[PDB]
Amino acid sequence: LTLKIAVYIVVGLFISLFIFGFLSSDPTR
Amino acid sequence: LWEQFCQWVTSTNNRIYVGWFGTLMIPTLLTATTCFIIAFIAAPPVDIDGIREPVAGSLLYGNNIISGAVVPSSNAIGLHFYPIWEAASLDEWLYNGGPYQLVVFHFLIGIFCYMGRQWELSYRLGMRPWICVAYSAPVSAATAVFLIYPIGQGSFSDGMPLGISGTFNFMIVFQAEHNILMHPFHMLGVAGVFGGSLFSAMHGSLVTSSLVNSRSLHFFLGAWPVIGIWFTAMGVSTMAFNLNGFNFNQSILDSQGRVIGTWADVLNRANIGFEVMHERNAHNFPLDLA
Amino acid sequence: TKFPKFSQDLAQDPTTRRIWYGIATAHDFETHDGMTEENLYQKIFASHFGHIAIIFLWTSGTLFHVAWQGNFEQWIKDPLNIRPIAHAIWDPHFGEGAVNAFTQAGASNPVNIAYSGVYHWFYTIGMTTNQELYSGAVFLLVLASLFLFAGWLHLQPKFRPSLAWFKNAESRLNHHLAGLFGVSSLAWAGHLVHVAIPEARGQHVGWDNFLSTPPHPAGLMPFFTGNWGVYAADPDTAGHIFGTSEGAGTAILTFLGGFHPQTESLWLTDIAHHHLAIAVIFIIAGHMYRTNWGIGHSIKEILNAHKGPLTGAGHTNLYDTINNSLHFQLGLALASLGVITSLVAQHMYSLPSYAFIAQDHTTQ
Amino acid sequence: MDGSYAASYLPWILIPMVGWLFPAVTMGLLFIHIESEGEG
Amino acid sequence: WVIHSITIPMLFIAGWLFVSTGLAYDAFGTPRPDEYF
Amino acid sequence: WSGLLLFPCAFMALGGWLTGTTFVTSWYTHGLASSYLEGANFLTVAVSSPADAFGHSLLFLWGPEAQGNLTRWFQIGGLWPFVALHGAFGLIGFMLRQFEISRLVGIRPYNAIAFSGPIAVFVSVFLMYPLGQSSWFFAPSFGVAGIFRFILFLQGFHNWTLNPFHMMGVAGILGGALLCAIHGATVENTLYSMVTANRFWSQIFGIAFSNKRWLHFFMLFVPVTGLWMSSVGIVGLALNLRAYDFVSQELRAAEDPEFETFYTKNILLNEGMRAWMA
Amino acid sequence: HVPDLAFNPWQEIALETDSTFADIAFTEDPNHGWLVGTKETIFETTDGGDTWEQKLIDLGEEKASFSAVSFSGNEGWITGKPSILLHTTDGGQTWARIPLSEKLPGAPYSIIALGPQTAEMITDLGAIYKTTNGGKNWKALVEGAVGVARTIQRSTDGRYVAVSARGNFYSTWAPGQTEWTPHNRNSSRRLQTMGYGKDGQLWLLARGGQLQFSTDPDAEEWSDVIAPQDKGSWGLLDLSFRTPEEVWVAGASGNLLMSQDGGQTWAKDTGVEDIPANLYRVVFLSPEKGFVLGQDGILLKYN
Amino acid sequence: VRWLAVHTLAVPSVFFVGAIAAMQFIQR
Amino acid sequence: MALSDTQILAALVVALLPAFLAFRLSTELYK
Ligand code: CLA
Ligand code: CLA
Ligand code: CLA
Ligand code: CLA
Ligand SMILES: C=Cc1c(C)c2cc3nc(c4c5[nH]c(cc6nc(cc1[nH]2)C(C)=C6CC)c(C)c5C(=O)[C@@H]4C(=O)OC)[C@@H](CCC(=O)OC/C=C(\C)CCC[C@H](C)CCC[C@H](C)CCCC(C)C)[C@@H]3C
Ligand SMILES: CC1=C(/C=C/C(C)=C\C=C\C(C)=C/C=C/C=C(C)/C=C/C=C(C)/C=C/C2=C(C)C(=O)CCC2(C)C)C(C)(C)CCC1
Ligand SMILES: [Fe+2]
Repeated sequence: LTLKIAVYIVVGLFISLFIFGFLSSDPTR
Repeated sequence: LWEQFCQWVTSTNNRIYVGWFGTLMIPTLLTATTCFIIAFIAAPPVDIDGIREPVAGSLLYGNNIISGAVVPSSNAIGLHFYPIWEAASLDEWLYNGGPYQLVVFHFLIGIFCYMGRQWELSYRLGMRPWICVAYSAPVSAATAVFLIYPIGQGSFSDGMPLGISGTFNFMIVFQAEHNILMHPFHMLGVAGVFGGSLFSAMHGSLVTSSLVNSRSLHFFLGAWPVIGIWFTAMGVSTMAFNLNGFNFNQSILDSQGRVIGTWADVLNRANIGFEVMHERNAHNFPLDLA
Repeated sequence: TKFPKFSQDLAQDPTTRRIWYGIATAHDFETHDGMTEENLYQKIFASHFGHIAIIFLWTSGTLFHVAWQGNFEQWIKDPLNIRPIAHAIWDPHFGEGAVNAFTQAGASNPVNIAYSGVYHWFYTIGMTTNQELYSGAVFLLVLASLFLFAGWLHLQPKFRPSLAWFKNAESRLNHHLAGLFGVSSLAWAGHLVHVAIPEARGQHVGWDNFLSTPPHPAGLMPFFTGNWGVYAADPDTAGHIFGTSEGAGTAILTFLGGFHPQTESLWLTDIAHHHLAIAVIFIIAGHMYRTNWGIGHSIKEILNAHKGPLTGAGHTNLYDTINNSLHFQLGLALASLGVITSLVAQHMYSLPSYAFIAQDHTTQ
Repeated sequence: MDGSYAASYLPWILIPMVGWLFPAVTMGLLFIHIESEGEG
Repeated sequence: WVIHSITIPMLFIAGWLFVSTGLAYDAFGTPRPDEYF
Repeated sequence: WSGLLLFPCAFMALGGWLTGTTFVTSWYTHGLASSYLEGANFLTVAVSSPADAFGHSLLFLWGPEAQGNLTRWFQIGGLWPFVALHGAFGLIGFMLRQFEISRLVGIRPYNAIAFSGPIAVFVSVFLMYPLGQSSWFFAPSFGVAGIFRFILFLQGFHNWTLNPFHMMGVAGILGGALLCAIHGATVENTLYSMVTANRFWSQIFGIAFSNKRWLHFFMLFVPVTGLWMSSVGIVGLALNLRAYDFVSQELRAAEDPEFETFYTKNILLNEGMRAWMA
Repeated sequence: HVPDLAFNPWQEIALETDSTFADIAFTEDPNHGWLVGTKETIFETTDGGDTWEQKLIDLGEEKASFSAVSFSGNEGWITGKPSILLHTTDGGQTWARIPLSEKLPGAPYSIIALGPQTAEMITDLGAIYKTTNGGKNWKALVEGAVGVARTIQRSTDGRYVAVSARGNFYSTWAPGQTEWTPHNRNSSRRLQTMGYGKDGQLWLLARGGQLQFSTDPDAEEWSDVIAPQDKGSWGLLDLSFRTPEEVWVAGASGNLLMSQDGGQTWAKDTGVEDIPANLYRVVFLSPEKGFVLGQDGILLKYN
Repeated sequence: VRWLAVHTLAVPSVFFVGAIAAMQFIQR
Repeated sequence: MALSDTQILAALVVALLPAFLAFRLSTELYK
């Protein structure tokens, strides 16, 4: 069951970075 | 450190633009590529049909590039989500065609994020974002043939096999059980692609000759195949819910009612033949054997 | 005699009354010969598809005739001095005097004068050229074709809905409240923000360039970060001239209230915030009834729970009564629609929404 | 009886059909159908 | 209008009568529903 | 010259089609109602192939066939060779017209070589394949459903998908459509301005087009290449077949119930189609 | 989540083989029984299936996948594709190979022993034969072909049904006819399997586990679509009748579900859900003697 | 020269459409 | 600008399709 948690945190942090980056970029938004 | 990372991500001075959509495009695309290569090399045989007739499409199991493919998930799976952690063991996942689902899902997310990165870069550079509009049609077609059709049919095994021979087999069975040729939307897609190739040839020849409204003409010519692919994707998605093509068989009757039959009946006969790969009854099988 | 096929009592009548009553009881599907509930519901479904397609065709015809024989492009240059034109006149029975009398509104032929007030509506929603009207008419033709084909399709044996599908109140209410009402209102607000307001402020925006023209200078940043007030700053000043960039603000959602000083109508940004807010409220309302996830209310228990010591049984068993009776539902819908239509009239003569429509007294 | 709109000749042929041809055609078709004693 | 007022209208009913009875079937050899076996 | 010879014959090539789809049947040749006169709709109607009893006969009206009888010339199915010949000569007239127009303008006749693709496709599918076949009966019909039936018949009897030439033709058609769409989008998105589009494509894909010359050249030469490869595949079909036949995999799957391939299933489908009509 | 079965009446045995188990058969209750499967694997028990011993056998070609095993009295038959038949009358102590004639249409699929020296041969291509000389002579009851059939099921009284090569339609045959009657599928989704219930009616499993039951002898109309796993989209693989009322269904990843009401409500047997195998066939020889054949040498025994 | 270039297809067209219109009732 | 003759003719041709679909729907509803 460790694999499920591993992939879960991987995708969670990936989408967290994806949603944070758009807020970071001030130009063109 | 975060600010420099964001600046490098959004920078247009980089060798290859990544974009914040790229932060999701790269992992999904790389996962799809890696798992696709692994399955195409050493995938264990998969019982797609659900009977005691396993099918193996890997190269290590005696296949070439033309015949090799990635077998869709087992018919016992259906539409159920089948990740690795939901399997009792890795062998169970391998024998149930899970790599197909993994590759398909990560690759679909990757192409969606490719759309996102395309739009993001077009907006950052200030260029008009119509390249994504054109790119929608192949993406819509891929989603229809990889996701919409399995959902409509109630099984992931009905999707397009990831290969060359599997593609032809899928097209043949699709025609057999759906009559896609008689459907007006495959007709519209065929018209769109043929017209697009025609326009490409005309304009390439004209430019080559001239090489030692124009904008309206260029845009309409470019939009023609995009519209055609949109229509064919719509047709495949409608087919997925059993909205089959035109069935003109059994139509024309004579004075006393006897069926005359047209070429539509011949197409129906061909479809039935591709449906069952042998002869019908009353064909004098051997009466006795030793 | 064959007609009417649905009643053998009328078909055997030797008199001409069979011709009359056959028309009268034609669309009374309940009393037809050998009618079952499932067939009744499916036929009603197809007929409703047909009425929808007819409505779309009628709207398309209005648009097409206005675009073809009207003076829309001339009318927008002077809405307070040019009569809108409904359709051209072609009457061979006319004489010279009638031809001279009816050649009005600057036309070069006999023509009518529109009083439906659709020129003001088309001007307000954004469309300003004849090609836009023509495109709208063609699109509505296509929509009518799609709905007619849908009515044909959901009549085939492989697509005929089951009786249990029709009697699903909770799912119908959820979808028709969150989706039919909320999503349509949200889309209309998006149309007003993305197209109508910039067009009314002079900036031309259409299908060709709406993908590269942000409705607001700050795109999706204040909305997502919670700083919504950014979208209400710099509204349209009192000196704004409709359709031009003189006195035009940049706010896309305001709460100005009152009327535009020039058009004597409501501000477009007010309409945007209004339809957006009601869209949000309707989307919230559409998540109330339990369909397939356990959560949500069930209408039967709510009705049966609101009893009372004075009324006796209260609202018990009303769910079955309303669900199993199409006439009860039709009466409820008709009463609600009549009240809403009265409200539309009363709140529309006093609160005009279209530009320069309060000065056209005949249309009002 | 002329108009300045595009394709002014259309009402010259469309209105008669909607005025005479279509009404008479459906009139006769419906009259035949309602008196059709073939079945009931 | 004079040269076209007669040429067009007659041919429609001409074709209607030509195909309404046993002329086209014998002309092009396409069997009638009776001749079909 | 060639400017006013293509127009008449092609008209007849057109004309015999409509009367070939509304009045003349195939009950004596194919046993089907291939005419509208029986009530067949637009998709169902066609111009049926001639009966196989005449072999490769040109089916001239004045000639020994039909002995000059027009009704016989209809019932023998001479309309198919009639239409095929007239259409082929109309196509060659169009080719010559393009050549002479290019000569008059003086530009290099790249449009002629661009249109050479469809010329080859038509002269191979509807003229050469029946020549290499037994008779005109196996030739494709002139209609909607007839073309689909011909396609399915070729799939059954030749494994046409596995032929590398139809693979190249599919690749050419899809690449031509891709280049057309990308060209339209690029032209209407840069509104020359080539350098910024090159930069955009470099940052998106990795490489771009140095010149509009190369892009236009490639979109000109992709679909014509696909068409020419498909025509060459038809050439090979008439002659000894050449497809990537994997007899070893077939042998392995013949006796091993645990070995199966998509190629093996395609073979099973092909012989299944080939089995149950004669 | 579907309701979970509280009690597990199935005991799991993990045989040390990777051969998928196809069929089981018995002679007498206190007597030996046999099971046949893939890769020329045959297992014989004598205590009622509690323990098994492997029988090893090799031929000139090592690609004999056994499909059916049928025992009547002391006579036994084992049929596998490609064509291979092993017949005996000694309880399987020694097996006589019957070299099938070349003119047999299609690889054999199933065999039923109608008693001593009586057997019926079913071929995947639809051909049906009858042998009464212990394989020496065959007789064709039907002289027709149905094409490639995914699954063929035999009714209690000898009637045969066969799903098409892809589940588009099906073909039915009854004794007394020389042809097979084709019939269109009665479910919107494409068919996966079809069988005859012990009540005498037919049951169809479509794609995505859409179980449907039939009523009346013609059974042209069918009952409402029933999904034993509700939101679960697992595709079921077999349906079995322990009793004409209680029903069992077997699917993937050990998804074994049971209905105490004949299909109206279904409980998930989480006791066998942990099994790392794909259950294939649940056979109920008796209401107490039942066997679930899956994959990778995993079996379930009733108690 | 456009006179014939139109009439050569105009005459057969009007000849045929009348028959096609009559066609929907002859088979009835 | 004002419309063109081809625009009106194309509108008529497009409107031909809903006519056919409505004919089919009416015939189906008559059953
Ligand atoms: C004259 C013959 C002819 C022609 C021209 C066509 C033409 C077409 N058919 Mg068709 N067909 C025919 C005969 C024909 N058919 C016959 C006879 C049959 C019966 C067997 C069929 C059965 C049939 C089926 C069953 C289907 C078609 C489909 C199609 C369309 C394919 C478009 C496509 O792939 O989507 C566009 C391209 C894609 C979706 C590919 C994915 C593109 C993504 C976006 C990019 C992927 C990149 C990749 C990862 C590699 C990257 C490279 C590098 C950067 C790493 C097209 C309109 C398909 C369709 O309608 O599509 C919806 C379809 O499903 N046909
Ligand atoms: C002899 C008297 C007479 C006649 C015959 C007409 C005839 C006409 N006038 Mg007219 N007119 C008249 C006097 C007359 N006018 C007078 C005195 C004035 C005042 C000066 C006008 C002012 C006038 C204007 C201002 C206009 C006309 C227009 C028209 C045309 C409308 C087209 C039409 O009817 O199709 C449409 C047909 C209908 C709407 C049918 C409606 C009536 C039926 C009965 C309703 C259907 C009921 C039922 C469902 C039918 C079932 C089906 C049926 C087949 C059985 C038509 C040619 C219009 C025009 O030229 O534009 C086209 C227009 O704009 N007229
Ligand atoms: C998101 C999902 C969705 C959507 C969009 C719809 C949409 C629709 N359904 Mg529906 N339906 C759904 C799910 C959905 N359904 C489900 C899940 C079920 C099964 C439980 C059904 C079962 C069902 C049945 C049984 C029927 C429908 C019907 C209809 C149509 C009725 C016409 C209508 O209300 O529009 C017009 C009305 C509006 C758009 C809103 C009303 C106007 C508001 C209240 C006030 C006015 C606003 C504004 C001021 C006016 C505009 C002014 C402007 C012109 C200037 C409509 C298109 C009927 C039909 O036959 O249609 C084909 C029908 O009989 N539905
Ligand atoms: C319901 C909508 C509607 C209505 C009431 C009208 C009304 C009119 N049109 Mg018009 N039109 C419409 C839609 C409509 N149009 C659309 C959508 C088109 C595009 C195809 C046209 C194209 C058109 C042309 C080209 C011409 C007219 C003309 C006319 C006038 C002559 C009468 C007539 O219609 O017959 C003639 C017109 C037609 C037969 C057009 C077809 C009608 C549409 C396409 C179908 C409507 C079906 C309708 C919903 C059926 C309702 C059923 C109900 C009775 C139970 C009249 C003012 C004529 C005119 O201007 O004369 C002055 C003329 O020449 N129309
Ligand atoms: C879908 C296939 C297809 C069709 C139908 C088609 C058609 C056409 N392309 C033309 C041009 C071209 N085609 C080009 C590239 C291409 N064209 C392609 C594919 C096609 N091109 C492809 C794939 C390419 C890329 C290589 C170029 C570069 C040109 C041109 O220069 C030219 C143009 O400018 O376009 C407008 C026109 C030739 C006019 C002519 O010869 O006048 C004479 C007309 C004759 C002789 C009639 C043909 C008679 C035929 C053979 C028999 C009768 C046909 C029946 C009516 C229908 C039967 C068909 C059944 C399936 C129903 C015509 C509109
Ligand atoms: C999706 C989506 C995205 C991008 C969306 C983009 C880029 C565009 C979206 C456009 C959409 C979503 C809808 C457009 C709808 C238009 C409609 C529905 C028109 C209907 C018209 C009717 C019904 C009636 C028309 C009329 C006409 C024509 C008239 O002329 C008279 C008035 C009237 C009668 C009203 C992204 C991924 C970024 C985020 C997630 C959401
Ligand atoms: Fe170009």
